[PDB]
Amino acid sequence: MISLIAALAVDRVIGMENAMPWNLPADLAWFKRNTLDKPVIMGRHTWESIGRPLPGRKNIILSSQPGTDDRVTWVKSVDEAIAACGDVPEIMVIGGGRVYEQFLPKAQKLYLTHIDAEVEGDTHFPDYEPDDWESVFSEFHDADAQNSHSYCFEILERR
Ligand SMILES: NC(=O)C1=CN([C@@H]2O[C@H](COP(=O)(O)OP(=O)(O)OC[C@H]3O[C@@H](n4cnc5c(N)ncnc54)[C@H](OP(=O)(O)O)[C@@H]3O)[C@@H](O)[C@H]2O)C=CC1
Ligand SMILES: C[C@H]1CCc2nc(N)nc(N)c2C1
Ligand SMILES: [Ca+2]
Ligand SMILES: [Ca+2]
Ligand SMILES: [Ca+2]
Ligand SMILES: [Ca+2]
Ligand SMILES: [Ca+2]
Ligand SMILES: [Ca+2]
Ligand SMILES: [Ca+2]
Ligand SMILES: [Ca+2]
Ligand SMILES: [Ca+2]
Ligand SMILES: [Ca+2]
Ligand SMILES: [Ca+2]
Ligand SMILES: [Ca+2]
Ligand SMILES: [Ca+2]
Ligand SMILES: [Ca+2]
Ligand SMILES: [Ca+2]
Ligand SMILES: [Ca+2]
Ligand SMILES: [Ca+2]
Ligand SMILES: [Cl-]
Ligand SMILES: [Cl-]
Ligand SMILES: [Cl-]
Repeated sequence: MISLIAALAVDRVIGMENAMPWNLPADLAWFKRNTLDKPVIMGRHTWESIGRPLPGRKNIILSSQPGTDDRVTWVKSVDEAIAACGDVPEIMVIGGGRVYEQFLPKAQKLYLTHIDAEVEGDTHFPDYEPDDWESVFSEFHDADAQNSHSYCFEILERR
């Protein structure tokens, strides 16, 4: 079971110059809660951005080139990334944009944080077909002292 997990602002913008330009710690707790104790697959650009392997998660990095860090598992293809996970109840694909595009047809579930933020981006989440996905969880939250925007946690399962 391959899942994609991502945070989308207005117009599916997910990043700008290798950062996620919003202040929303509620998404960080949601991300941690939903990925802990599960293998995480990421692209090289996302890996370089975090700088350290995510604890309590096998970290699988996609790159066409040989790996440069033995603390993580390096892979050269989508199918080799999935194989590297072994038999686990759930695999989490955590970004970035190019990795989401390739894994989307292979995913069975999407965990989306819809952020009410106007952001200029250079990275977008893929344009998934609404008819192919069913929302099975949808929780809206207003902004507060810690979270600068209103947001919604959504779980969609492939029909
Ligand atoms: N909002 C959110 O939810 C998230 C947003 N982001 C954002 O996304 C952006 C980064 O995304 P993006 O620029 O698309 O880059 P990615 O992080 O998706 O990484 C791209 C690199 O991954 C490697 N790769 C991808 N596919 C394959 C493949 N099939 N086989 C072998 N290697 C592959 C390549 O590395 P190589 O060139 O070495 O071959 C490629 O250059 C940043 O702005 C980041 O902040 C990231 C995570 C979450
Ligand atoms: C590096 C982490 C930071 C926060 C985050 N949040 C969600 N909802 N999905 C993700 N893939 C990520 C990537
Ligand atoms: Ca746009
Ligand atoms: Ca600028
Ligand atoms: Ca950032
Ligand atoms: Ca990042
Ligand atoms: Ca950091
Ligand atoms: Ca470490
Ligand atoms: Ca980390
Ligand atoms: Ca490279
Ligand atoms: Ca597997
Ligand atoms: Ca693509
Ligand atoms: Ca909005
Ligand atoms: Ca806002
Ligand atoms: Ca782009
Ligand atoms: Ca869409
Ligand atoms: Ca439709
Ligand atoms: Ca809502
Ligand atoms: Ca369904
Ligand atoms: Cl952590
Ligand atoms: Cl807004
Ligand atoms: Cl808002």
